[PDB]
Amino acid sequence: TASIAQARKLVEQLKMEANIDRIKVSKAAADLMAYCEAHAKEDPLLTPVPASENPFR
Amino acid sequence: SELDQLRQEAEQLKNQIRDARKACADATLSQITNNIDPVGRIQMRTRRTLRGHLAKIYAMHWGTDSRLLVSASQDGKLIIWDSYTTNKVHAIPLRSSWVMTCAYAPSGNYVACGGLDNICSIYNLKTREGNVRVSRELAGHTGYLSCCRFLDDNQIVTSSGDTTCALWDIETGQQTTTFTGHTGDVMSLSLAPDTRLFVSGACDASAKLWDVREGMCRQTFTGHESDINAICFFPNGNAFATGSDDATCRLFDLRADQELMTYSHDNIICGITSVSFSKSGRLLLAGYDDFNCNVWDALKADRAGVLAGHDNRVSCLGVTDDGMAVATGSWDSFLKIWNGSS
Amino acid sequence: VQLVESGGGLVQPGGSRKLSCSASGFAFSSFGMHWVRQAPEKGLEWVAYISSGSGTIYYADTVKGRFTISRDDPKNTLFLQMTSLRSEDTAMYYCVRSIYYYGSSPFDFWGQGTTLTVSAADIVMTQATSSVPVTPGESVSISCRSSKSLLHSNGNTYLYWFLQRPGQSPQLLIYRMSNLASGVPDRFSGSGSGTAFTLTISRLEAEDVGVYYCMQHLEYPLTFGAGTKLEL
Amino acid sequence: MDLPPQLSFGLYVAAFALGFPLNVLAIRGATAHARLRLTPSLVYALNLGCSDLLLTVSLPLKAVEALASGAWPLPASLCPVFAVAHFFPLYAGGGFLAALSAGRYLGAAFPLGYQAFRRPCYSWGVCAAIWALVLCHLGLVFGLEAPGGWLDHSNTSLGINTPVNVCLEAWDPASAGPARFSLSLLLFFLPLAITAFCYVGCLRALARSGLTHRRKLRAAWVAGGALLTLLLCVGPYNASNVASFLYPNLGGSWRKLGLITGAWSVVLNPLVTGYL
Ligand SMILES: CC(C)CCC[C@@H](C)[C@H]1CC[C@H]2[C@@H]3CC=C4C[C@@H](O)CC[C@]4(C)[C@H]3CC[C@]12C
Ligand SMILES: CC/C=C/C/C=C\C/C=C/C/C=C/C/C=C\C/C=C/CCC(=O)O
Repeated sequence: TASIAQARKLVEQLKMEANIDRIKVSKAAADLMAYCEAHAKEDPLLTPVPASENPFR
Repeated sequence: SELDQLRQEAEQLKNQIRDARKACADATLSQITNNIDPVGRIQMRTRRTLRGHLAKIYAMHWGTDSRLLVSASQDGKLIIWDSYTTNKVHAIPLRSSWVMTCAYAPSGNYVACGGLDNICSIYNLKTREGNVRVSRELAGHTGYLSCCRFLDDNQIVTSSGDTTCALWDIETGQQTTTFTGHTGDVMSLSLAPDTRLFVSGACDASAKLWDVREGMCRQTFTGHESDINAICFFPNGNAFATGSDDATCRLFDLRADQELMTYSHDNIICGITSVSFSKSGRLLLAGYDDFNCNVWDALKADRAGVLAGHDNRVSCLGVTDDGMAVATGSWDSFLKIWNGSS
Repeated sequence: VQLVESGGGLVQPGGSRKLSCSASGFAFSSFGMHWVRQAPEKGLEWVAYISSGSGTIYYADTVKGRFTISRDDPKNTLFLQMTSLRSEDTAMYYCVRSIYYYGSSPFDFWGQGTTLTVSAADIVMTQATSSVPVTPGESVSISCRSSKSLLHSNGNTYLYWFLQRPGQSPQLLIYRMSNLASGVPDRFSGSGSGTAFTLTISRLEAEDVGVYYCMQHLEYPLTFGAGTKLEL
Repeated sequence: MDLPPQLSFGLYVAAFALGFPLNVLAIRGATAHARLRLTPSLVYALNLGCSDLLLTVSLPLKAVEALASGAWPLPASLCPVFAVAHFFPLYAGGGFLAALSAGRYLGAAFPLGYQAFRRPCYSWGVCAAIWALVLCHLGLVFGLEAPGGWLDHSNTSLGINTPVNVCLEAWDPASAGPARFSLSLLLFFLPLAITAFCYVGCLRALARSGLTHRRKLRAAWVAGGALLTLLLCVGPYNASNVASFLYPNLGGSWRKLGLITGAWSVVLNPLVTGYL
């Protein structure tokens, strides 16, 4: 029977998935704000570049 | 008997993971970003119009150098554009005119194509003879090719319509790994920035995250109600967005294993066709079926400017490696290059 | 890939000739063709170039109105018509292939060439040294200088460095001063600042010997360098 | 047999009051589909629409002349330019409709063959031929026989005699008759012959195809709009031109009445083109 083997692999999958170092949602949100704030000046779209620098013009 | 108790155990496990996801969600991402300044109105101009195709465009992919893009059309011609000068560097004639995806290798040496022929052909641009010829016709898929991407110059992970994604070896031609677990046709994949992970969207409204080396699905984030017409990764690789056919975008999280925010608005009722992220990840650009392409703030869920001037369904979308430009290819055989300016 | 040329011999001045360049081993119709001459005991000299599909035609001012370059696609053969010869036209004429697109490598392959013996503004390219004694195992810098800055607005400075082996056709080494040609060892390196153009060889071996020619490609007519010769 | 100068002013601005609102949206309706995709029907609608706009601004300049009982209060330098501004669209509009109805017949009689040559570039060339052949033809009849021209040696301007102040209102009947007749036989009647032939060609093919009761119903009207313009607006005006040829003693009031109907093409042409 292939059903038992599939179920065994599936339960092993969730077992190995469960044991992960999970941090709080607030920590991930703060990391996202830090990423989008430090790299804000380096984003051509969020902060438009001067027309001289803009390669497409 | 035996299958009944197995299905009961499966249902109990699904309930367990659902309540675990609910408990681990202390709050939602919408309330957390209620104090950050909004991105504001964003204006994007049609810097270029890469005309030259004689039929609808079905895919595109930006090169690593953020200058060359390859596009595939129902005319059967794989064109590689020089987006800086709108020059057609190569015009590869496909064996089968039906193509639904294309890709540009990270090294830039190879480009991929595939479609209703279930063959993910790979062409070698850099050759001594000076022309472009197919190098390895990867065959073995039962369904149509949907979206195929290259991990490296020897390893390419692909997605077919046979409910199975595959990882191929160009040098040999056989599937190094086969990914199974989807109960519907898979439409698109999105490679992680660090190349260790990759997700895929299927016709069963479920996006699954897989592993290239493990060979088995790791997480099955499931919040959508309709087929995922395309999936895409966050720039940091810790999240992804799944587009869908029910006119809504969802930003899932790898670590949270649950939906973080839902992008929708009343007046849009046309399913998303393609989704891509900006370099900083703040702007989530999606190509809709109402001839538009809305630009949502990935942390606020407010529409910020639209690239409305395209006259037909936006069938493909791509953001440059450096985030300098955004390119959309519609069914009117026009590739338009866009960027933000004041 | 291979280019074979024929039509050499002893011709009285003022006569007519026909130089034929046969192309085999690659897609001729998609490759632009150049003709390069080399006077004996002198440097290379440009003659003419014909674009892919006969679309555009250029000639050097020295041979303008006298010599004409013509490609033939179905028979895969390039042809240089030849008339009104003079004693200065005796040189080693080379058939040169070059394909032009973004990231391409023009001047990548050179034909064997034919010997021609005749009986009886433009960018000026200068090299300070003509013969550099050297021993294997060290680093060699070759100085190339240009009358005007080759750097363009697009960000590409068009350098082309060639190695001419003794009794052999010159071989492309570096194009655009930074991209290494296919089949060339990694030891070769180049640099430039818009006026001072240099080529560096990381370590020396017996094969590194040869006359080195630096090229400009901002605009036509094409002009060659003085010719830096390396000897042991 | 009556035409008060005020009545001519009233009828002329009536075309101005109706032609102007329709023509601007006619090009707007045409340019709306032009950006999307260019097809031969767009080009003939745009060229007819643009030439319609050219005529629309000409009516106020002609209307004031009507109040003056034929006099020309405007500067005499404008009259040669006004000749192009008014008389050219009267003949340019006739040419395009024949070209437009030529496309309809080709589209319906041989549908597979017409898909091969669907490119608008062919349409522009035929329009360019109408652009040039019309401009050349009145260009030749203006240089040769118009007052102040090659035949008329006088202090009068290249396009205007001044017995009492007239913009081509006093061209001698001796030469204008044969001169206008060349306009009638070439620039109107042969386009009318093409349109009449191409209209019955469409109706023959339209019936054979399967439509939702539109084979000889909805299609008949729109395909007949091109012929309706020629026989109703430009017809009576250009019928007077041939009338003065075989009947040189016929009164000129009929031509004056015809010019109103000829100038009435500003209103009804955008109505029957169907691109509003
Ligand atoms: C003998 C006859 C058929 C020859 C006619 C040739 C000339 C008059 C035609 C042929 C191609 C034509 C051009 C084709 C396309 C355009 C673009 C359009 O936006 C304005 C008119 C313009 C610029 C046309 C002008 C007239 C043109 C130059
Ligand atoms: C007003 C806009 C102009 C744009 C450019 C077009 C024209 C250029 C010049 C062309 C020369 C034309 C000359 C002839 C003009 C009209 C003559 C009309 C006579 C009709 C005779 C009659 O029926 O009484």
